[PDB]
Amino acid sequence: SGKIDKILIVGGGTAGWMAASYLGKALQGTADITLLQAPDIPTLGVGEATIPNLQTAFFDFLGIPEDEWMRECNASYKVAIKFINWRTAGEGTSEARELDGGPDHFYHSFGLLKYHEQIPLSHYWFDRSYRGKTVEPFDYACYKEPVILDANRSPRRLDGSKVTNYAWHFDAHLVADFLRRFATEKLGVRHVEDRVEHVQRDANGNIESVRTATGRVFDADLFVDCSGFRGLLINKAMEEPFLDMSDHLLNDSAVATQVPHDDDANGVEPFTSAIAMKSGWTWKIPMLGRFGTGYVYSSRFATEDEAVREFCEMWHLDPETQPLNRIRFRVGRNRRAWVGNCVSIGTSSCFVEPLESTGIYFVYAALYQLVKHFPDKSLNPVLTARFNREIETMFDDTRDFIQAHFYFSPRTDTPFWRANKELRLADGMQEKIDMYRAGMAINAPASDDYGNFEEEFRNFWNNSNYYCVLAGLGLVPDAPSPRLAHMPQATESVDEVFGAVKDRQRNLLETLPSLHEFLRQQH
Amino acid sequence: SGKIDKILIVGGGTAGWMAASYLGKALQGTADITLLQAPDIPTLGVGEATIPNLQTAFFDFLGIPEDEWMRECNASYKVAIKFINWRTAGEGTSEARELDGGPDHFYHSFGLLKYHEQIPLSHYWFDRSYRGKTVEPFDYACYKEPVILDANRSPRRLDGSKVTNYAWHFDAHLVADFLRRFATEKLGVRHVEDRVEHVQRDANGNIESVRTATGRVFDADLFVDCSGFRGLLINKAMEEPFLDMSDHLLNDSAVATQVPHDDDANGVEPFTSAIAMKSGWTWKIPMLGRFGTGYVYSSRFATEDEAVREFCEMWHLDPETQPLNRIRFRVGRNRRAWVGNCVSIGTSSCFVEPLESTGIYFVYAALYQLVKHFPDKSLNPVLTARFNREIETMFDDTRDFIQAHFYFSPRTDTPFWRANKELRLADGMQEKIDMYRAGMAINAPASDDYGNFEEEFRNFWNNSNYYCVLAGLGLVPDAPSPRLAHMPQATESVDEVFGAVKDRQRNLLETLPSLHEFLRQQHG
Repeated sequence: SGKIDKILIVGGGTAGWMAASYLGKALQGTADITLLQAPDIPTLGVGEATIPNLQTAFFDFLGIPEDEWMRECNASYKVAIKFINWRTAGEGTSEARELDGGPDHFYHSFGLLKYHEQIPLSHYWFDRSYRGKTVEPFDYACYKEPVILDANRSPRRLDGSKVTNYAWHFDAHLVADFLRRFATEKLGVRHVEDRVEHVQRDANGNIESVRTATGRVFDADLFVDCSGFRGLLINKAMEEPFLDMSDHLLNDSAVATQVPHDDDANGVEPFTSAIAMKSGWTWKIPMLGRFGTGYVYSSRFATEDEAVREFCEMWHLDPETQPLNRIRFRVGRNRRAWVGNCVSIGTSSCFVEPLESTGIYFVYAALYQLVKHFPDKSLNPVLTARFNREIETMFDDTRDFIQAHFYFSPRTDTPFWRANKELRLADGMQEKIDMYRAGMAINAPASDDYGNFEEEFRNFWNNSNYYCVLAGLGLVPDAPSPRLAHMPQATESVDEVFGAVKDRQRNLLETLPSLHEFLRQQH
Repeated sequence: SGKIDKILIVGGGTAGWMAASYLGKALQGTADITLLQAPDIPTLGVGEATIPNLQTAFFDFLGIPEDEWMRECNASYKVAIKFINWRTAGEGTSEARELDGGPDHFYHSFGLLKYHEQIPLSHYWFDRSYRGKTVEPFDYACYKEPVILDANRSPRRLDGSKVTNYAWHFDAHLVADFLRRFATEKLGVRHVEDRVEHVQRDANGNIESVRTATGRVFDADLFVDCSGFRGLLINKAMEEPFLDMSDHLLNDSAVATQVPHDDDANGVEPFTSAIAMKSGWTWKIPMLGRFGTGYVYSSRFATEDEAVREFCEMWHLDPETQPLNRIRFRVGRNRRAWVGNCVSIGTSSCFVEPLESTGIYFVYAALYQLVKHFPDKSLNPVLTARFNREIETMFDDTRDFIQAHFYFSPRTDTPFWRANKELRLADGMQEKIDMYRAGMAINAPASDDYGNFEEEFRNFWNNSNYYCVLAGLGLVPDAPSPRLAHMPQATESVDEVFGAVKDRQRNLLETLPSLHEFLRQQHG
């Protein structure tokens, strides 16, 4: 026993330096931290989309202002994820097809859903919809974001004031470098360039040390595995098994690239695009002067060649000369994230396709859970088990949520879209759906007011999130919430709360600058 | 599948009238409600202890201000529960024995546990206690309440401002009366005084109608059972099994009464007392000029007569002339609270000894869940199942918390106390205990700031509650939270926090009027 004196982080990508920075800040001056990383074959900056608490739960914790890291990571703004062509049949194209008089898209934005007499606006929307009182989509009726996003507006006025919740788009490599400099320079984290040659464990199954290719042996009390999909420590050394989640998620591959973009001519979209394809979907992450894009697909329904072709044709790129990143993912999670004195953080722990921008979130959320369940040398088993429970539900809930994007799509045009309907939802997901169909809110927020992590983490996917995606795809309740028939005054008075959103939509549309205009001035 | 048009409440006591008022307010003008109440012999006003959200979740929902109901119900103020003699051997006495150079008591109050650098003050306390940097009890070090309660101070100044969180003490019969007037006179709930003699069910097994002794028949779309331990609808008619849980709680009985009290000479205690006995514990609920008291015991360890003797002797009452209520109750909950078109609310649904003042809470908490999961005539199975799940965890968590009060008592002097140690905690409770011993908080509040029910129902028993009774009884972590050894700046500044509470204790002690003092005014 005695406190943890030394920590060794293995792996130096985004997760590695995020861990180095978070732990370095949390245990400042009370633990010696070293990170081991060797040169990997370089990849293109295909983009990363994020969520609001990246600032409040991560950069704020580090004491780094939004403007400080944005400027050095050449970041752009994200207000939502625009889902394109998830309800219509056809080829993989960047242009939205037509559906019921308008483009086939729906937004899942960050804006929150206001209550009315203790009930989510979603329920009132559906009540009117079901009774043929409105035909307006859920997102446009309940959020002000869609209208201003259709016009590529900025989430901030030129004077800097914020009008909507938003997150970021950026090249992950730049953030990693920014953090590497911050950790080594400001937090005293020791960076060592070496390749793991051997991991020495003891009779208790814990890691004693790791010997590198140069012969240096690194011993520590706690080992953090940020080696990525390889899982050098957690899977390879500790032999912890990985749980393949292919019975819920068919997508396991990707071919991506970065495309130059003239922002002066076309402007910049304040949102991540999730473009439905024939055997998966494609992301478009707008940055400054370019956009990252990647086709996430299922190797079971498309060969790598076919994916490359579909992806390149969609963007009018030459398959033979376009610099491409061909990736095969390890989808799922370890049976246990933390075993013995080895904690896995990042993709070494778990991974799911970036359909809902959880990649970086999974890292700082887990780091928050590690510090909260921080052990000493006795390694109390309870801290470890509880940590694993939080990680396990964090992932499985996201897994379920994501599967629902595919399971509930109305498309039947390709073998892929049809196969998704043939998979089964996890029992916990089916219950949420049962609830949704019964007119109940799903994990409704206690308040309609991203500032407190514990609260966010505990209620990550809430009623708003589920309605955006579910209603967006077309899945709606079997009937209105029975409680509304007993609230005539409330259903009469909503007309003015739906009116407030319309006014906000109109006023923001006519007063906000374009995202490009705002970026152009800030620069 | 029209909406619910008619609702029949069976049972007209505290739960019955709370259901009538809550439902009448929630469905006002969209449902006809009738309450069927049988005239039987009332009990003595033995007193009810409550929790803060009684006002925010129930009375505020009805639109009834705190002053309006507590004046008409002659209620007093509660700031905490004072646990007396749970750590020392001896007979059942109203007086604290001595332990470690001090009286054997500790408080579990409503006050909030301050966070420090994102960590509950409780953790810093134990860190120092574990290192011999202090010898002060958890409650006195982390709360301002303990000292001003030792002096019977009012939770609010004469000008009326609140200096502490608090709940109420009152005679349940009076509140039920108040709620009956409200429901019948202002909400249109029809009161029928009659006795149930026959309940007819349909082919689906749902309740078709209930016929009374006078031959009247009532029908409805939804039947709420508020008949108490009898479970006339849910258990008898619907045949839903009641799940006894004496494998977690040994107490199944009580001898109770109301004792006159000289407030002018003794003042009024702003707390409920839970006095450990030889085969149970005794509550003391101070009201105006009297205090309700009752001895909760286990029939397998003490005879009814042994209990009345023990109870009377501690309060110096005469067994032969003191009016006494002798009760035998079922401890546990129905396998399902809501079945078909029958919803059980109150003790018809579940019951656990009043050691943590959850009786009335179980009623409005359940009524809140009922309205949230309110159905239409199709009775969507999903709404019923979810409701049932909320009630079941609402109850099981409390059952567990309460069992902990007995399980972790150091006493070994009687068969009763030794017997509690041989029972087993439920897996969930065992996990919580493991967490606690590891220095972890348990269901820590997402914030250190009772106004938002949904949030409270989820985090009902939080870290401060567990520490108050667990540490109060003497169960503390195996070692300080591992994280504190990595927060020298935090464990340095924390002392400021402790000094701040010691300051507040000081001021409030010097400037607060006695509760009696404030009470006289609240009425005159």
